[PDB]
Amino acid sequence: ANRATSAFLDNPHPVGVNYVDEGSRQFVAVAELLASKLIDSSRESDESNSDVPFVQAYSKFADDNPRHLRVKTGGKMANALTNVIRSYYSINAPAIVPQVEIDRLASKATVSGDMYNSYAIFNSVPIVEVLSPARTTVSIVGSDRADVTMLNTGAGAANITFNFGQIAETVILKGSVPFQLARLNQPMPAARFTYKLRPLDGPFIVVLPVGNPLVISATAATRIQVPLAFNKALVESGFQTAMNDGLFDIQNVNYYSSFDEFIISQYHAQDGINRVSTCVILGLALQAYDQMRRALPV
Amino acid sequence: ANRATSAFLDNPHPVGVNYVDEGSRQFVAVAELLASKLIDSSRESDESNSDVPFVQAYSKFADDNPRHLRVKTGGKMANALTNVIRSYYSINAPAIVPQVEIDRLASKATVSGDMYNSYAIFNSVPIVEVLSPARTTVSIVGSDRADVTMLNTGAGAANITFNFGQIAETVILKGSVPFQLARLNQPMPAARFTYKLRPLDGPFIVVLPVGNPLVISATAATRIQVPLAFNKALVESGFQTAMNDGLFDIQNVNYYSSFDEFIISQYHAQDGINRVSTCVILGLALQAYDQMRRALPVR
Amino acid sequence: ANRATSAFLDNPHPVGVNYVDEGSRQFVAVAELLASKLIDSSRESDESNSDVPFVQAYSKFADDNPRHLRVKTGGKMANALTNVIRSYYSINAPAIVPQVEIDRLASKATVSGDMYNSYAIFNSVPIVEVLSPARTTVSIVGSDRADVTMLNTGAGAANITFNFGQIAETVILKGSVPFQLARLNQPMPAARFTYKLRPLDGPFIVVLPVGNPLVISATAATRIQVPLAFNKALVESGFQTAMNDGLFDIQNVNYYSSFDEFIISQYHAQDGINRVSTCVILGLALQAYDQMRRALPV
Amino acid sequence: ANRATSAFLDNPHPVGVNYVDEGSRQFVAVAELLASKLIDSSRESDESNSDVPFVQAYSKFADDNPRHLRVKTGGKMANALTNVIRSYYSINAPAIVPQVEIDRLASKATVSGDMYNSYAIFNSVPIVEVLSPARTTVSIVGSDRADVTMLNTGAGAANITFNFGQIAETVILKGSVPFQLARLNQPMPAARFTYKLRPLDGPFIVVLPVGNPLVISATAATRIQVPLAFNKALVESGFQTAMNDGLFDIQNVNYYSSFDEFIISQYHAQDGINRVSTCVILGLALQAYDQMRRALPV
Amino acid sequence: MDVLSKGSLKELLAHLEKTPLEEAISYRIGTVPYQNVLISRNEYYNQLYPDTTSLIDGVSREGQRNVNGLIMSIISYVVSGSGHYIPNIGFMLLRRSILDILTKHDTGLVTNNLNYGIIARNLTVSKMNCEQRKRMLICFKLLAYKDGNQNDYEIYLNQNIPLKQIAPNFIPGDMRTVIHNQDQLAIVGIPAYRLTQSTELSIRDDNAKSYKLGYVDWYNSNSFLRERSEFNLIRLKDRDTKYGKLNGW
Amino acid sequence: KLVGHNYPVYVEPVVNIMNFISARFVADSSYFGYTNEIMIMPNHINVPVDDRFGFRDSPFCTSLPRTIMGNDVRRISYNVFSMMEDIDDVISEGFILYDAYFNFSYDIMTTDGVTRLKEDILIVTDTGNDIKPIHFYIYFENRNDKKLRYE
Amino acid sequence: DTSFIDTRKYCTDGLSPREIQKALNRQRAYYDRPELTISENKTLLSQSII
Repeated sequence: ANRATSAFLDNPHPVGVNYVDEGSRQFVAVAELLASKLIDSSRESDESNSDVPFVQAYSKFADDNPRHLRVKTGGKMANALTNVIRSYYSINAPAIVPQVEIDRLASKATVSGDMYNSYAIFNSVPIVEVLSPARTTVSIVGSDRADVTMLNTGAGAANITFNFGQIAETVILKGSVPFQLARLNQPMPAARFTYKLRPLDGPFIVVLPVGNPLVISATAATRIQVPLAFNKALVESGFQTAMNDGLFDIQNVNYYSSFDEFIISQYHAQDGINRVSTCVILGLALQAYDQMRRALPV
Repeated sequence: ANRATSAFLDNPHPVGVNYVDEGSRQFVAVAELLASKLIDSSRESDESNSDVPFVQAYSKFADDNPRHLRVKTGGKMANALTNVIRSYYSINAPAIVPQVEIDRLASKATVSGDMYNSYAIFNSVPIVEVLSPARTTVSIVGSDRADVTMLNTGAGAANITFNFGQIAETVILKGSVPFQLARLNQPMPAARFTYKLRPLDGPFIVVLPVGNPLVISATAATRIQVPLAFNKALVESGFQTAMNDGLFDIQNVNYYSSFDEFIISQYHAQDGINRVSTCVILGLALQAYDQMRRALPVR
Repeated sequence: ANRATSAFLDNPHPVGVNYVDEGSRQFVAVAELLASKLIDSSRESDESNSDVPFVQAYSKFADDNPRHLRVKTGGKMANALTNVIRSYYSINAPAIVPQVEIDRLASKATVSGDMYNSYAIFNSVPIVEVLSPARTTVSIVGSDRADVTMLNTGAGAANITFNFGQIAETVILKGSVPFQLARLNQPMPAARFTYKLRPLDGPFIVVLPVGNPLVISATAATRIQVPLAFNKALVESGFQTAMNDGLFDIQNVNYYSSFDEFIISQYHAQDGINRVSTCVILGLALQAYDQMRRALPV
Repeated sequence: ANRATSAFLDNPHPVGVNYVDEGSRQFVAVAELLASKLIDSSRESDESNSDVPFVQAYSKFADDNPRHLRVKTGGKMANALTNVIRSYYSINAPAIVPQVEIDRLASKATVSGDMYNSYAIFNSVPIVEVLSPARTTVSIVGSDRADVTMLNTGAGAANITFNFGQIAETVILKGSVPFQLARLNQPMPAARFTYKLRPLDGPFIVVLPVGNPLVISATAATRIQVPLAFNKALVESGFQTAMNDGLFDIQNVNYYSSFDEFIISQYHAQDGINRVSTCVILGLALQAYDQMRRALPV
Repeated sequence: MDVLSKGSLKELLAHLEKTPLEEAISYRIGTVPYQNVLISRNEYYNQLYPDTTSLIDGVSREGQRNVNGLIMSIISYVVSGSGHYIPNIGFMLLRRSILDILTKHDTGLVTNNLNYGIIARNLTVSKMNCEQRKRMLICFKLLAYKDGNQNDYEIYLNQNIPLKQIAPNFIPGDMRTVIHNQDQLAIVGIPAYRLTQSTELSIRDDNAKSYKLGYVDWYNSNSFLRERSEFNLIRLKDRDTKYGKLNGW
Repeated sequence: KLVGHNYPVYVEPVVNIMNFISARFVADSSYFGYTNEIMIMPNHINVPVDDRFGFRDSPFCTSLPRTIMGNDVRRISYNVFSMMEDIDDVISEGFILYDAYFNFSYDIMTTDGVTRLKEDILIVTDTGNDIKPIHFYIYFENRNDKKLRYE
Repeated sequence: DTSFIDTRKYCTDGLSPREIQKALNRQRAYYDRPELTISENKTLLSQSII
């Protein structure tokens, strides 16, 4: 037989185990709140023809008064935020910022570090295993939308097994031409364009006619608990900036195109439940990093 | 040896050279600020029993009081914004708005004309060229996510060169099956699924085994300086509206599926540093156009 | 017979003809004076423990008060100085800065744009031509200290002619081993290490014996009239800064290692006197640019 | 294949790791500021008939009053400045100065700036490797102006590979005779005298004809972030004084001719971005050492 | 001197309507252009300063006896203060205004075949300044709309980007555009800086400085019109009124 | 004209004298009664102090330490300190106030006694926190005095 | 304002921000909520500007 596996699900690296206590979560929540204040102060200062709103907002963030002949980089909070991002990504990171500094920075605002107030929908499509018989070719392309192209060069019809994992909630399959799909040991229905499947039901079997290649378009939605202040638009921008600025350039780690791929890949690992908690905290840390870097480019 | 290129990177048309001074930059920022206030005023008046907030907002924007039995176009500011958008897109578009009118409108609100306050990340992946031997075939499909399908019909393994340019900062390569990729004059590593590349490192060589086709998915991130008020969702929506409204209908101009493709194409051409500055101002103008037209729709 | 020439003396490109009049010359003098006050305002700020001296200096230079949310650029004078420098280098560069803007900026401080009230020494050694007979190799390396390597593979002694132009005031030649040099139609003296000569005297004949190579080092001094505010160290740094920033990036022009080579190469053109005046004004503009950009990096 | 590299680029020794924090950086700035006031006061005292400015300047610098019998050592500030210069050069240096003494001396004055406020241009040319075929010979000599002499004695034209690294901004190449240069795997242009290149463009190939040797002169410019009080003339002279006074005689260290060569060599190494930060601090310390010693020779 | 003092599109166009064509031409033979010459500049050098004669200097030069030469002389007068030597044109053409020659078909001159590339090349445009280029582009625009060559004018501007950036924005048939225009077209005026009585090396700069110092003398002379003091003495025809507009516009 | 004046070459001596005194005022602030940094600590933390003068519980340090008992000392600017809310918990450990000019006065009493401040260190308003005027009642020390040690 | 960082102008026209602060201040007292903070007070009292 043959096996095809989604590219982004291959060997997720272990995440960090530091800065996960209640104090560190408050620090990440505090940083996100004060980073948002920096963006708004810059707008308000621009509309008021004065610099006082930005100076006061930067003083809370950096614990230092701005000066005309000094470089503004965010101060101590910017350094600690950068270091905790490095620690979260890999277990081989040094994790240098001390605990006393974390508590000092976490006391600036009174925000509860609750990471399970709300939820978010992630659109990565998990294809753990596609099993095909001999003399058939199957290729998987895409992460947000998975395009599975199968060609049957055999004499008769072929049976292909799809395994979508047991984590995603709903998967919707659309084919170029109508095709047949059914569960294990179930009757095959008439050919249809669209199928809605629950991955917990079991492996699904598709029938490949010998005539022409068939392409199946897969879209999936998964629910992950996140804090209320989670914004996927800000998180995705923060992920790219952190990768560009070399916060993930530690040896023996995997690189992902987006944050949705990152969180889904570690969700499917053996200890995925414990990994997702750390990944969510990194998402809020990445959200704070994006706003702070946009208000204070370097 | 055959060459393969991205569709959106070809023949970038020249962009406008007018309305790029400090006074003109203030007008676009003022228009964006006043357009946003118009949206919030309409929502506030709809939720209340009085039309006073919308009357004040529209009067400031249009310089005339709103009237029943009238189309509520937007006034002189709407006309100036529409014609300014035309000028930025193409160098063949006329510049008809007087500078005195632009200066008058820029005095309605107080904002800086800073177009370099902050940065934004654009996701279009530039594949400048793919060089393949004679036996193989390569097809490049996609703009936001570029899929390159690679087929080796020859007797032995082939070497194909990927050139992503020098503008993009990071490029992530993900393959359907594990493959090998390394720089020029470097040893090939073990076959692995994903690669992270800095496009400045140089052309990249990928070994193509004989057999089933290999598809590589590429995603790239690029940083372009933008004003702090920049909002990507609003810019992209405004880009489609202007194209639908015919503001981009002019002779000898290329067309793009999104604003991401437009700005990256101009960045990769000669004088790209000079062209992106005008494109950013057009982006902020499109942000104002979306807010202003959604608040006051016209036929 | 082969001939050799200095690399930097080949094909000087035409220089700009705009921004040479009295008002534009006074704009460059004002820009230099005000940019100098910008640098000294930093030391005043250190002593005064406050940014007020810097704010005063920048307000006069830019007509606008400094902001904390904006990167300090210099405003109109910075834009005017940058564009004016571009026009000086090449005749193909546009003259974008209006006259009215130049007059307004020239009225900020009281100066006289006299560029002929002092002099400077320029050390680029001009070797217009070196004529050698057959079976003789001549290589010219260097621009500030030119080393000429001479090898005679022939049977007898060879006569090699030097032409140092008609512009340089003095040239001092120091050989690896004592050698003989004399003017045309003059007898040769005893072998000496060092010769001091005036290029205006005429072409010089040097006797090359057969054997080991003879290397001659040439150092020259030229006097060019410059304004009293001229400073060679600041001008040289400004030349490198402008080249890095791309102010000289324009089609159909030549590129020089230093301002010393640029001005001497232009002086040795077909009509080099016409271009010396413009080159000196470019020097003062570059001196203003180096001070302005070091205080306000961008 | 033959490989030739610049001498000063070979094996940069590790740089010291102490006295690089915010407090220690403030001490170097204060020492530079106080030393500048010392040399300026010494000149005024010599010009005038009374010694008041020197007495006050030395009292502030040395925390004691000058005496006609005792020698002017410079006080504890001179002692601390000497020892930190030793520590900055190599990691094998003792670095036994207490940090409390550094903070005490840093409180004498206050500085309105940092070590990243401005920039400086460094003229050393990095030639990482020059690759040549079997028959050609290449020799690289020079640091301020590299001179590459290549000779071809084979059957036909050869290709020489030039690697200028990725750090330098612009490199200007001049040749004794016109030559062809192009980027890797690109068509060659017609022969010219001078080329302007961006080292990040890639390795450059030079066509070497058979016959008389070709000498290429290279000049490069690099930009490094420095404090606004940086002065290359004072730093370079301070570098020579430190070497003569034997502040750099440590085992297993490399010796450089100029501070320009030292900073470029450290920059062109793994983790060179972190090394230039300490080299800039050392450069400013050498500026204080120069001014202090010229006012108080021992 | 009077033409070079106009600072707005309104004043410049009004002056061209009043003045006749004979002011644009000169009756002094002068010399020929594009000639390498050695001139004497003793305040700076002892030797002779090299330079090149052009059509943009303020000195009269011999010109070609064709329509191309006539247009070059008109633009030279506008951007330099003096014209060329084209005699025996005819009294019918010499009586008409400069504006009428540029934008009216009734004069009888045929200018359709004129090419803007060589005219800009001959009237050396790489040696002009920003104010000089703007005035030349005004003349090109007026001519283009006279013969219906607006499309050719646009293509020429699109080829040369710097010219497009500084090109004045006005429609030759509409007076509202002239009023709204706020370009600065003055080559001489009262200087904010310190203007001294010293020579300049180039022929163009020396002649331009002579016009500048001449305007200061004329500004302070009795021929200047001080509006704040004697506005009631001007006739009603030539008094400044907002209703006033160019004929046919 | 006032701010754009250029100093003449023959500056009158009075201008130099005033420039000298002004420079010494900014540079050597301790001679005139003001400083730039102060430290506020509880009484159960013992910090090394300048013991040359023999004062009892001397409020004078040779330099304000960056570490005490091997622990880094918090540094807060006056601006952040003004807007701080949990000032009672912060003062439970030490902190250093800077970015402001602090005026102090002191009387050296010949007799022995308990060194103390005239008024309380902190004041809180709804607008922000502030430091009350600093006045020292410095007394000389006799180590064997048990009553003053207890007090 | 007395703060050295604040160089803004506080308008004395319109309904005084102090009156709104007192009204908000009393509302929190009823709900047994913490009083308005110094940073929250400064933002409210600086709403009226010229």
